[PDB]
Amino acid sequence: AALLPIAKHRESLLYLVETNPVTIVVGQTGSGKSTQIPQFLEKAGWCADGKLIAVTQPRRVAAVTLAIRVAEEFGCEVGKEVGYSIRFEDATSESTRIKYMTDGLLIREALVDPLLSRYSVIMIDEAHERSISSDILLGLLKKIRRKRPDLRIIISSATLQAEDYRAYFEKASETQEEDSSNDKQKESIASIISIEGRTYPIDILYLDTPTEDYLEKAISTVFDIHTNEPKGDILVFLTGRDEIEQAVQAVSERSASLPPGSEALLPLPLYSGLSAEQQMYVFEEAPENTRKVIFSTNLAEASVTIEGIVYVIDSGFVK
RNA sequence: AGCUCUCUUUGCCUUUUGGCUUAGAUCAAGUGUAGUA
Repeated sequence: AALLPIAKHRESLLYLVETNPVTIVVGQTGSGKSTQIPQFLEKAGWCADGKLIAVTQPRRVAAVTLAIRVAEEFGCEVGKEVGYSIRFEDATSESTRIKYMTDGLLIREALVDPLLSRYSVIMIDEAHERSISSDILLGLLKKIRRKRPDLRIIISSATLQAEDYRAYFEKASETQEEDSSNDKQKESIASIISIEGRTYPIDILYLDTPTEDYLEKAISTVFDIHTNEPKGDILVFLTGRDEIEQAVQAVSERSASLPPGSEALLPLPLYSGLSAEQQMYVFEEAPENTRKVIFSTNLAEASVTIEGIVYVIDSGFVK
């Protein structure tokens, strides 16, 4: 946990969240923002007054997995110190301080608490995913922050459009223009803090011509990169369930015709409505003299992180 | 060198195709999905 770049800038983000009303953090998923920032604010002592910290997530399985991960890292049980709430599932308690909430459920709790007086800082992680409820939380937190400046707001930005986020925090309102008569300096209500990540160098390869049928060149790319390059788990991002079904059937039929004595290929699908067995098959690592070829839809992006993956083929289409 | 029973081979066909014409004429077919939880 100490090797994450979020630990090196912990004092800077603590200062910016204690001083500025809103601070926008820029960093990609995997640098430890969502895993350590609630831990950093808890260790700073933002829950000593019985006040809570909340993390507003767009995805549900991602919320559950990050809840159990941070509960394991913190050494605490789920729901008694670090808890979560997804739709019709509220693992929370009075002693719980760190909250991983569905943003839609914080709409439904904004039907309960008007000023959000039960929470100290509200943060929107991976805000460029841009759910509807995240944006309407942004609007209502802007209104409440005009109404109550005591609470704090953190926004996690993937890239430069945080500046546009920054734009959303200079145009506050129009009633303040009547009171804008003094020559005081415009205080930095919104600030930006840099926490980078760490990724290995990745080679990008394109095509000289536009592809004809991305399924057939996807599987032919899979078999060519299996034959040529050394061991590494091949992953492809396809679009929809019938496409992954056709891909796994095609790679199974071609692996039936592969010459013996080489590395075998294990076809694996990744969907949203998977059962426990094949999902665990994807999660468990490749056997001896076997290379996993995993065809995935939009789960391996941010929702569920799979490890030991070297190759990735982009179909260029998302539903 | 018989008579019974058993088995094999030979014989047997024993439920063993009951008219006609322009082969009498004509003959494609419901739907199969599933970014995200």
